[PDB]
Amino acid sequence: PLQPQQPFP
Amino acid sequence: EVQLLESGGGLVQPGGSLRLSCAASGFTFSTYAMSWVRQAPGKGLEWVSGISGSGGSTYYADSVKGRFTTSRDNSKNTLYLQMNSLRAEDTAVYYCAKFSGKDCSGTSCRDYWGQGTLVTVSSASTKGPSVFPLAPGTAALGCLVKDYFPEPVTVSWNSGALTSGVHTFPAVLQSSGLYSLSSVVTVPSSSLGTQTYICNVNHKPSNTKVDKKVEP
Amino acid sequence: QLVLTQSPSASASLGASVRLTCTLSSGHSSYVIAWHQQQSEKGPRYLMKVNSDGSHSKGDGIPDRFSGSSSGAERYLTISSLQSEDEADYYCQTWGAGILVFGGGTKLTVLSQPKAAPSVTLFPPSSEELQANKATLVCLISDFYPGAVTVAWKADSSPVKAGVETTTPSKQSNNKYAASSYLSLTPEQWKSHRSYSCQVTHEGSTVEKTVAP
Repeated sequence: PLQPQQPFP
Repeated sequence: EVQLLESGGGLVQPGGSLRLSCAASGFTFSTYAMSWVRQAPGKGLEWVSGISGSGGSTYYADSVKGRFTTSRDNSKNTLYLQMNSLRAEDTAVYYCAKFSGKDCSGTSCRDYWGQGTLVTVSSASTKGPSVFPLAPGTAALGCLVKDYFPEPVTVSWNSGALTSGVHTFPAVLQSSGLYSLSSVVTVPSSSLGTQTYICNVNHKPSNTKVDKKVEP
Repeated sequence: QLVLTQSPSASASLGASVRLTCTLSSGHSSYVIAWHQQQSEKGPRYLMKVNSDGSHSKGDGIPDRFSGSSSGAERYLTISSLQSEDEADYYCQTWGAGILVFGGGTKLTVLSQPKAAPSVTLFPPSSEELQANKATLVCLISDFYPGAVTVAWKADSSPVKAGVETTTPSKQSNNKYAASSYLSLTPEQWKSHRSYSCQVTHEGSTVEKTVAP
């Protein structure tokens, strides 16, 4: 769970 | 608006290497993470790699990890995909893309795609096509683009002056493994004696560029 | 396991509505997805994003008849007053920490567009090809619907199977189908017959064109 703001920080 | 323009696709032997480029414009490139995506013939979209805005962090699908490397130049505003140890199953159209995720607001949350470039990994060598004219109140004339490998070929007529009534057909893949296609344009019969018709054929994998005049 | 589940195919009538479904795997019901459209033999086009509260973020020039919606772990794309151009593969796409994930895509078929008979053009071998000691007959077939066709070649009046290669029909930019059939001959076979014919059968009707040495 918990989708990040951006996949590739 | 945003434009992503790829180049560098082509034919490579198994075990060989190739680098793809994606020239970006219309936004501050260095602000956004960039991705590569691919699509094998007749299959769905497959994620390949991502790279952070600064270039400090890279991410790869397990199927390419250790063979493909992504980098970027934030002054040329260009994204790269360096392929080594290529395999037959890496054959695909490769797309650069900008996925905005969330945290953005309006149109800044849009995603964008490059136009794609075909990468073919094969032990077969390139062969350029032979171009033959298809002669002659309306008349159909054309160009047969015979026996080439791999895709693609581009065909224009009179260097882009003639587009109306032009139809370039999808290629047949013969049992020999070579492609052929044809392009046809319908023109007034009265023009045959006065207007010259030339099909311009380009097969970049073989450095073939042919301008074939089609006469009655 | 972050997975997107899409049915492989869907269909609806021209002018009607369709809703495509994207399912997020358990534990990811809060995730944002995006819809991308890919017409056959083109590159993808971003449509919009869909989070839990529905919402959008439409790409430039995406019509109002495209909308999205959300309910639980499922994400929807609804297309109203379907047009022929809406025939395409629709991929949902999402992301997690350090990865992108794509669904398998849903190919949408828009049924009951107008039936159309094929236009046929048959070209003989060019003199240049014959001087290269080869010969190809080119039968070009376009503007037909639906995309099922049968091509039969005749040398004089006898059927000919050997040396025939035909493409699978594919829908062109006029939303009708096109195909081509190639008959490879030696120059001597070409010169030894009075004529060759390309016979195209579509919806029980047969169009024939003939060329001669």
